[PDB]
Amino acid sequence: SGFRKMAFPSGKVEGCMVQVTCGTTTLNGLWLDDVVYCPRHVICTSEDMLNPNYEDLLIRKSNHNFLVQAGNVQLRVIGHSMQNCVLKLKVDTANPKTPKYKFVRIQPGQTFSVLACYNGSPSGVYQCAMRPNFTIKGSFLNGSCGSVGFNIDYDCVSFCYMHHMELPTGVHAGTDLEGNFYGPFVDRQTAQAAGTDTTITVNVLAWLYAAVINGDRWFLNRFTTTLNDFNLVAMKYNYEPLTQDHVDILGPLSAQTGIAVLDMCASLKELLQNGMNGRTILGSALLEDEFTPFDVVRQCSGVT
Amino acid sequence: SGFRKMAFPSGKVEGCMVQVTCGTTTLNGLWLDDVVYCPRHVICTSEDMLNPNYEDLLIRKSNHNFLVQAGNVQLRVIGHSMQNCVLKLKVDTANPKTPKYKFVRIQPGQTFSVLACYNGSPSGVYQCAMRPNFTIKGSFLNGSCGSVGFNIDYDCVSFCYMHHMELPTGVHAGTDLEGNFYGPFVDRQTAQAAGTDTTITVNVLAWLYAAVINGDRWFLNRFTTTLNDFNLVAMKYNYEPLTQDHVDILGPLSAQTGIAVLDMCASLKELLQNGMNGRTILGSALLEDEFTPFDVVRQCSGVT
Ligand SMILES: O[C@@H](Cc1cccc(Cl)c1)Cn1cncn1
Ligand SMILES: O[C@@H](Cc1cccc(Cl)c1)Cn1cncn1
Repeated sequence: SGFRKMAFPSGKVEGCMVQVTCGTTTLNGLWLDDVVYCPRHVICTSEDMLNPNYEDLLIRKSNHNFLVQAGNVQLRVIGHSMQNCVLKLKVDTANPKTPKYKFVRIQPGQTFSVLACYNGSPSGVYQCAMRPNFTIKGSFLNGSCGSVGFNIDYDCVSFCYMHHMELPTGVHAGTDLEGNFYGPFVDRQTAQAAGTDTTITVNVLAWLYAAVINGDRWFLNRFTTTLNDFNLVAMKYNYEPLTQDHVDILGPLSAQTGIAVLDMCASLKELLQNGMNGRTILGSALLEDEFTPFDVVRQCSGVT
Repeated sequence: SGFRKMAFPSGKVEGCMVQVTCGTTTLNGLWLDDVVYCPRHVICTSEDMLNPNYEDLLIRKSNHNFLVQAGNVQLRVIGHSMQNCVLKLKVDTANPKTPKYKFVRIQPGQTFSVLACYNGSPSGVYQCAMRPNFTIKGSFLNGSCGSVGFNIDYDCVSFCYMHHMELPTGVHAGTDLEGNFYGPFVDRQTAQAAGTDTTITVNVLAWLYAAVINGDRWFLNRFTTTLNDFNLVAMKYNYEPLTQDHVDILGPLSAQTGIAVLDMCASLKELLQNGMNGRTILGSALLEDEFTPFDVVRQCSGVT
């Protein structure tokens, strides 16, 4: 029992972190097989970041200008190429610590672990969700660029995020491992609008199921609702509309607890309309949306 | 910017996890050098756990009864001994993945990362505090015994906790790596009183400093207080009394923000007496006490 905001064990990812320096700029790179992936803005100076012409800036760079160090070991760069907003530096040595891995583009509302790094050195690991507006609310300081987000399925690391930028609002933006930004963001020092965000309804319901499993039941009521009625309330409170696909994904939790998904929706409707009345759920005084139904099942069954 | 409940990178600890089986019971062990540490209750059956005579149960066990497996590798046990509530199984092979490490007994109110494991396999990592009453509010299911808590200082892992038990209240209890329980707990299936818990005042103030650093400032007011006056409020609200030693540890945060410790205490006094008024601080709707002043500085400066 007990329910915590748990990150995946980061060991397999720590083994891939390297420091990449180009000119005056140092950030983090991900060394998988004989390729090092890093944000393309490693080739910029401060004057370049207003509106960088990345193609022109990269043309002034040669393989020997990219300094890649994996702690002690210096990697020899034998090729470089830009793919979207990432650079791929081919090195002459395959990383001996390369785990089984995939590159995946996660959907908004999905969660992942971030291994925050500085100068190629891991500093901490935390779990977070990709917001519906494609930002993440992380903990990143200057130098954290190139830190990655990931999930693990037994022995396979699915890398889903590489950190690029902090928006003037303090929220974070980055790309998949092919260098495509999540959301409308561009890698420029420019004020950029993040869309209107919403609360991830399916995750809040998954979390209410985790609360019932772990003994927090005070919010359960004698009511039920419909998808239509619940969605009117979700609309008023800036929650994502609930679909049958979300109800379907909650099936295992519904079956385990015996609480029909629409009955949990009526508990969620009452919490939205009434608040928590100074009480808590799993140590939180607000409705938590950073646990997916999969995260709840995984944690409640002890998956390794 | 951004502030998250961050755990240490778990890689160095994942390399030490093993599975230990004795009879019908399997739990986790920590393999450091040529010794495997695990909870002594690995030698019990369900009938034994009401009031185990550990000395007698261990006398029926030989080195060959302790099955230690590090994933694929089977360790040969050449010695066994009980120290307090832990067993030390001497093995014939030093763990090649043994990091630089120390065994430390942490103080109540200090924080650490837990690597939750099942059958010797890491499942997740989360940060938590040792409550003032020596319990931890973790996420542990049956089979998680032997999972450890730790901190890292550059390349040194200080192991501070080994998980043993879940109390009937759903809170968790364990020992230091010498097998001494934190708190009054015994390793028996018996209802056991945890002391009255309090909120870790110094940590809440550290967290209010992290909030000001990261842009959440709404709670700052035009007031100040004294240690005596603040401690009357801390008393009413079951907060730990604040001492000059706590004010001293907050010195760096006070210097960085320019907010005198007693002025932050007046903000904390007003939040205790008035609540949050439906607002949040660093994404929380309650006063967070799981970040020490050291954790706040480390996170706000990007220490690796
Ligand atoms: O925002 C980053 C620098 C930068 C500026 C503008 C655009 C880009 Cl792609 C990068 C630094 N940073 C990342 N997390 C916290 N700080
Ligand atoms: O409580 C543990 C079993 C047990 C019972 C009684 C005493 C002891 Cl020392 C061990 C199982 N467990 C640990 N975390 C979650 N579940």
